[PDB]
Amino acid sequence: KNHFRKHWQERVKVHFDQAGKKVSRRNARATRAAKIAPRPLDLLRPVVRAPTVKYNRKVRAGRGFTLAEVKAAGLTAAYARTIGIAVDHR
Amino acid sequence: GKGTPSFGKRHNKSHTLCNRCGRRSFHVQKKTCSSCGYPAAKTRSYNWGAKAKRRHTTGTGRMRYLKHVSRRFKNGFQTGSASKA
Amino acid sequence: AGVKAYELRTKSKEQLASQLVDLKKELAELKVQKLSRPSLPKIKTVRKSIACVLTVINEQQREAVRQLYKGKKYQPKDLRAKKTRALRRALTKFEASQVTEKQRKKQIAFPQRKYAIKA
Amino acid sequence: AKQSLDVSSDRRKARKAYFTAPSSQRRVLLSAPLSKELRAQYGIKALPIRRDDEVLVVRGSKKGQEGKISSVYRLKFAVQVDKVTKEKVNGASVPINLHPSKLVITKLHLDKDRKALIQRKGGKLE
Amino acid sequence: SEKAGHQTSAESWGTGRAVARIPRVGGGGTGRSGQGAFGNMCRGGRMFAPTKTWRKWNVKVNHNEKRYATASAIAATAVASLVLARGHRVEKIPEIPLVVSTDLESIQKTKEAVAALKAVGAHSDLLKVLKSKKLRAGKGKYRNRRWTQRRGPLVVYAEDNGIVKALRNVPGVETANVASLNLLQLAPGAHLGRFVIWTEAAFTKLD
RNA sequence: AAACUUUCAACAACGGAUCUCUUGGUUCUCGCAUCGAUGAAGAACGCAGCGAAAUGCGAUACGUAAUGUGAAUUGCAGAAUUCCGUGAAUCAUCGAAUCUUUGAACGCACAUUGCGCCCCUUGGUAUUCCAGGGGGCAUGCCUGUUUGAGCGUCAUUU
RNA sequence: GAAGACAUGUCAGGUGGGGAGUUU
RNA sequence: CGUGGAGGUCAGUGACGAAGCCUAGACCGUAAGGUCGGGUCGAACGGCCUCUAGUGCAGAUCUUGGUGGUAGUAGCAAAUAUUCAAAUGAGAACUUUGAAGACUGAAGUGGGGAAAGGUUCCACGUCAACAGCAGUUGGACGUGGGUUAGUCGAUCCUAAGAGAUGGGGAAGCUCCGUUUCAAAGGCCUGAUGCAGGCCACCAUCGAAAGGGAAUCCGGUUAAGAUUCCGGAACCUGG
RNA sequence: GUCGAAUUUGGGUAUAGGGGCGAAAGACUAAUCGAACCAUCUAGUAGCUGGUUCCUGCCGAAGUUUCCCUCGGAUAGCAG
RNA sequence: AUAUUGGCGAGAGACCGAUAGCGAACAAGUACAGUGAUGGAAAGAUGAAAAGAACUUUGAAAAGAGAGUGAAAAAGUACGUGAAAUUGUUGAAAGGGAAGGGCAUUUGAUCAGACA
RNA sequence: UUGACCUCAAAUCAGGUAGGAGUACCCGCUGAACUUAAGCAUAUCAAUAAGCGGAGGAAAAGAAACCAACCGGGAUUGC
Repeated sequence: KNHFRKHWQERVKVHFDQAGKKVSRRNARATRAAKIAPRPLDLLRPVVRAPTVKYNRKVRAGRGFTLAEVKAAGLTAAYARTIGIAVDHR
Repeated sequence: GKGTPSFGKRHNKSHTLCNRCGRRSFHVQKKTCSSCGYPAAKTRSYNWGAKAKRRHTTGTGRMRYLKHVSRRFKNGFQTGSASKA
Repeated sequence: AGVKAYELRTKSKEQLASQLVDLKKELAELKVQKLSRPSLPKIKTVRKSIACVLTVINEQQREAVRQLYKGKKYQPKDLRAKKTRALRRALTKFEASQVTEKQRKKQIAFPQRKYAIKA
Repeated sequence: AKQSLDVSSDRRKARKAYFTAPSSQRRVLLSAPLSKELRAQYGIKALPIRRDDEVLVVRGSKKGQEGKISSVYRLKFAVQVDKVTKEKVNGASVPINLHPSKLVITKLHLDKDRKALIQRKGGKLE
Repeated sequence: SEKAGHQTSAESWGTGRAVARIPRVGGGGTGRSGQGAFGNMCRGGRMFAPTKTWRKWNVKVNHNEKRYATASAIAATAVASLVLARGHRVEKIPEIPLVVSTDLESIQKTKEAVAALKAVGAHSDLLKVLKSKKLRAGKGKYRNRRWTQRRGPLVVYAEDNGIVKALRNVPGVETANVASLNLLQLAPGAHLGRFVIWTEAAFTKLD
């Protein structure tokens, strides 16, 4: 079963830029680090448990800390964002 | 006869020089150019006519103003005059 | 050979006009000799001198007009920036910096802080 | 070897740049070395050739000849030296299209700009 | 180019038995009119099976296989027999593998490194390079492949204190780290047993 | 035996085939976003001392203005004068000018360098006619200024 | 003046080699 | 076995001659092919282990280019026809002059014109390219000159017809409409700010043979004229 | 054959492709018409005609068994 | 973070190398054909320097023979190297309505090698 | 009789904007056939070819009337 009864040749994409894209990403990261020199370049993320029991056994990183978690930690969501702590209201 | 005698009466003219392009494609009866689309505001062009597009695409002519835009952008569209050291 | 632009810059408008008239007369006289002489390369210098005088006069007039419109809003378009159509219509520096009072208060209260993970 | 990415080792690019270099850039291309005596005097190895300079031929059939430069043919990349000519069949004399890279300068034309250049290049004229 | 050989409006004239049925170019009064097109055997037409960019250029090789190949290449250097057959002037060197003091890594200038290599028995190998320099044969000279030369000794170091830059300019000589040894450098041309000059720190760190 | 047909070897004839190079072509990768009514692209016509084509330029016309290098351009003539220089370059750079008609093309048209209107200035003794020069008159829509219409309609009244 | 809740966008029934695809 | 390239190697060959080509010259292998001798030639190429492919031609009425027999052959036979003397020229039937003989026979092989062609028009020099022979000549080649308008045409007006505008459809490129269901113009002229007054209709293009405001003769160039010069009139705006 | 007319014709205008036109022949529609030309889908579709390029050594066939709108495909055999 | 057969400025390719590679390595979207939408080519190389044959002679001239530059004129503006098809001159051979080929030898020409 | 409010006009009014070219990428509309199924209409070709409208270096989308049924995941986009 092969799906090639279309003009697939017009949509063929070859990732020649794999090395070039990697170099650009590394250069971009360094550029931001220079721009973000005082900060660690990323926001701390929470501990999260996954759905889909096939994966719930493994802990995973979340998008951001909940409002209740931030409040219990002894700060505020607005201050947390400026301090570098990811916040997720959902 | 459809042969050579028919060609004898070929003394009239259907097309004429076009004001916009002057390619001799301005029809007299229709008062329109079949090549550049005159007098229609939009220049006539089509994707199926790849060769036709090249013959009239930008850069084929003089490019009196567009040719200098790159240098001005490189200089940041600076204004004034040189400080002379 | 040829009229120097800086020398002309020190002359007055009437002097520039007189010099232009004299150069035009000289160019006309030389052209009469060109059709007789086998070759008259000297004609090139006077033709460019006329252009230099005209450019100097135009520059002086434009600079005078600029003073006539110095600091006045809604000035002649030709004196305005020639950057490009898109940039001309783009929001100005002040317009792009417009921030609502709510956002101003939010930024003032909680501006981005400089923090490092050291201890 | 090549390190910076702003330069290229492509043969075609270099050939096109050399054969299409503008007259202003061809001045640097048409440079000649100075004699060891001049090197010790001014403390410099080479300088761009000038029409009023004197150069000694050190290569080719005309080796050993010397004279003042007559003209600098930047268009032809060659240099003409006074008295370095070949006689045609009809007796006409034509200059020899020499190259500054094959000649040694014996005396410089110390123009003000040239004087500044020598000092600019770490020279020792004064 | 995918568009090469197809930028024409040639059409077949049918099987009227006066000329081949190859699609002939239209128009007239230009010479090209009436010429065949779109054929692989036709002049100026698209070649048979035009080359495509999605051809498999890179080849995947197992990591364990790569490590095995590197280890095998390393061993050939210590035999002292494959090196001679490879074409390295290791006849007069004291012993194989060659181990040099850690001070070799701290050499600053190229002249000092060249002198040290000459004194440590690499003089013959260094002289082998710069003597075989010959112009490339064939069309390869068009694409910057002009000059070719034989490989020189390979210096292995544990720390980069300037040795890599000192030996950069000397022709044929190459430098590599123990933690980043290359099979291509160790066995150029699929031939094992390249002459390698190990340093004390590099030799100890190999364990 | 000569004449004539054919093969080989040397040389010489259409031919440019083989070999060697290419300011050339094709593919990948990298960095950026910069056309136009403040008149885009394109097109017609002209500009060099000697130029047909290319390129550049637009009656300031293979260029004008400003800055960098400092001794040319070159096929011939010519000028060189600027050669210890506020200065030669078919030089580079380029922020200042010119930028014919046409072209979204914009006074109306256009197989016509055709046919109109407004303002300023000049001459023919002319506000009325003609002519020379300069500045203007295209369509859709937005904010504001002015002048108007609608027993749509309010108070104000005689 | 005549006319007028009638004539005058969406589905459904009829006719439709005037026109299109296909089979023989 | 052989070819275009790549990794390695021979510290390979090479301006005291690389490659290619010619060579009833030779050697090796059953063969694909490899090597050497000589001539030409002028700047890169060579043995071997591997990798790589746009890698091997006698056919496809195969694509481009070039060249033979047919062949110095068919043919250069419509339109009645040329001949003698002189001149230029190296060269003359075709060029120029003189003479003779003929043709178009006014519905001509003449004098003008529109469309068309656009410098073919005239002057000087030339015969390498063309005038299916030839050519001193040419609508050929190289260098120059020539087109003069108030009175001739375009320009102005309108027919078939084309064609915007306010609007009506169309997702849209754009289709319909020429007064249709528009608040659609400035003209007389007085103290030009403001007063009085008539008309009802409202782009534009569309003929060098439709209509039209007006010039006739004489002379003149190598080539222009009713346009240029002499003379004599006419029409329009003032 | 006709030649005082349903005459011939110059310029302009209108009719443009499943359309136009046709005193009507599938006749004309720019030497192309029972459906014009230009560029793209398109290197369209074949159970069909033709071609399919260097050397040597070894081995080495087949026309019958079944099915298929079957009188080109699957299948056993031969054989490697 | 993602796409990019267009524009600008660059770095590279186990890519092609004048019938190849973009149609265009060159005054290429040029010459040229069509009213037209469109179609659409062929064409790189002297030598390092033109140093491009001054000069004598034959010929009207084109050009040839001498002389000269150049390393080369077997580089002469028809120019790097210079193949086959086809053609001419010189040397050899054969030929009574075909030629060409195979085994075999005579005659003519030509040719390599080594000799206590 | 005078001055206002609402609508609608005229302005070569003062200050502005829009057409168009390019279009490889994007955002929408519109939109086939050849071919394939050894015939062919469902279907494939294809939500493609052509045509039309709209901007930028990216465009679009974007902070869930979402996914899950979990010990819950937590803007959008890409591999």
